[PDB]
Amino acid sequence: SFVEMVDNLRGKSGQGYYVEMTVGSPPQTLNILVDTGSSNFAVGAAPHPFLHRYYQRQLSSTYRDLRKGVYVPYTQGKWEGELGTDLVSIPHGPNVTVRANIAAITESDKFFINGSNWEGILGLAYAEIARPDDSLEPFFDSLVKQTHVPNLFSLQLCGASVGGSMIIGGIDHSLYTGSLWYTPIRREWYYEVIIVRVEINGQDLKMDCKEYNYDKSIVDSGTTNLRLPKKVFEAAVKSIKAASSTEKFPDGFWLGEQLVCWQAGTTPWNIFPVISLYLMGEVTNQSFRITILPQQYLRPVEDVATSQDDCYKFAISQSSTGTVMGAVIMEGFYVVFDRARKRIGFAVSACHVHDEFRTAAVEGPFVTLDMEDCGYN
Ligand SMILES: CC(C)c1cccc(CNC[C@@H](O)[C@@H]2C[C@H](C)CCCCCN([C@H](C)c3ccccc3)C(=O)c3cc(cc(-c4ncco4)c3)C(=O)N2)c1
Repeated sequence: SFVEMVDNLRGKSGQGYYVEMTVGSPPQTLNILVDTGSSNFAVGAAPHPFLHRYYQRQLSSTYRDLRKGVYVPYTQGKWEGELGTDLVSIPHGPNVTVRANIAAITESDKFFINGSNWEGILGLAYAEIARPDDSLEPFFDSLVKQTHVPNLFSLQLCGASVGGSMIIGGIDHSLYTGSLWYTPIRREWYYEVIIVRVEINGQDLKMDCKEYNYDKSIVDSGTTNLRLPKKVFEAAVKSIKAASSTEKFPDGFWLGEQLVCWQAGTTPWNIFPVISLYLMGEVTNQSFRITILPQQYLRPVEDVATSQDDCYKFAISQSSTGTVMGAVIMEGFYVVFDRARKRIGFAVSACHVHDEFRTAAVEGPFVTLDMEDCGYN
């Protein structure tokens, strides 16, 4: 019955992927950003310049006040609000209704985005990182406990306005090609994984693989960029610069501060390399790789001029909180968050970006010794 959930995600380019939900009785419709990088379900519940609608607790007969405050600081953006519960449904999801914890956002700082068309956030990660503490049951945990929905979901993010699918409770085989390759969920807090090798245009970065996961590596649909620890970021940028030295870019471009433009249809995709991330596999000494095309880490933007030039932003950036496999990574793939079996699957997405001669890939098996040494402690 998954066909009803295909194409249930929308968004504007670079503004966040959202799914439609209803909260309260009678149902109040809101668009909710899907975020595997956090664990709180929160909705705007008071006027805001960027909000065109919000949750009105007074109009819901099933609203229950929890008489407790809450605040969530993200890497970018934060909000505070009032905790409570209410009935929640997903129109283009399973035909169920669950009583879920809801953070009623009353105040926020650089969280909501003008024109994004979403009014809340669905944190799909685990209770361990929920605010104020791990006793606040996340939405998906409530869903699984109260209904017969199986304990897994899958995400197909289709980049550029944007679209995709969140298959709640299963895998839709029509959404991917080839085989699914699985990596263990190292620990149930973020969707933490272990990267065991990195190659750029087939050239090994030859770093101690712990550097790739310092201090963690997560799969995060709530972040655009591939974010890399300082040491890995510098090595990656050095290698990407060398492959594209044919042309010149301001240094601010490599910091994500400036755009680069080319005459429409003349973007030199061939001079930008592919990046392969090797992930720990399911059997001893076995890994697999996912390969990223430059079309994924060079995001198209709006030409600030009155021209038809193709302009792009560099979407690999430095991190101090470990690797973040954001939308830049996820958009190429069908990603299965198999919570029941504590693993994450990757397969080539049916809505992958096309290069004229190269293709994003998920390939295995590979042999990799001592993969456990790559996890940081
Ligand atoms: C709450 C706890 C558990 C926690 C604390 C710190 C970090 C984390 C890890 N996950 C963070 C996410 O939850 C967290 C979720 C976020 C508020 C959702 C709403 C805004 C989305 C913004 N957006 C756009 C609109 C977008 C577009 C398409 C898809 C996705 C996003 C980004 O691209 C973006 C998001 C975050 C950080 C950066 C960033 N670029 C460099 C440094 O920062 C960029 C962020 O912070 N996104 C969790």
